[PDB]
Amino acid sequence: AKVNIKPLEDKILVQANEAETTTAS
Repeated sequence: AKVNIKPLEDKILVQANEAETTTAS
């Protein structure tokens, strides 16, 4: 699931997010 499903993509993204995830949370 999300886990193995882009586990880093959520760790390398959150970065460009600042802590959000994708957009304004």
